[PDB]
Amino acid sequence: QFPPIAAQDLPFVIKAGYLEKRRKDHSFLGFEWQKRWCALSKTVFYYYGSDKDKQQKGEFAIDGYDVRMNNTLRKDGKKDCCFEICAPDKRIYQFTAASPKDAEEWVQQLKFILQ
Repeated sequence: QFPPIAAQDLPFVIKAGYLEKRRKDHSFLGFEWQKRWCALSKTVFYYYGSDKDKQQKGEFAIDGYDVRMNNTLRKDGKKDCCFEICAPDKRIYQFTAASPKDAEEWVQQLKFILQ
């Protein structure tokens, strides 16, 4: 979780790439979907503006969370790229990747670690 680290300074990145991350709530001029540089650092999921920011917009431990494809999070044709990191008591994080294969790789990689 908390200490401000730089994207390029993160330890053991298991996977990283751009994703669109869904906004928390509803009044969002232009967009509910925002391009973020995301990285899995060990068991913490970090997300940034760009792959060279010196500070995360936020982060979260993946402890207790499950992860699945969810093709309801959009109405457009990009729905096939959508996945989420979710749990009954936790903040749900939702994303769209670049292609179904990429969403599946992210989910596959987050899962191989949820073991």
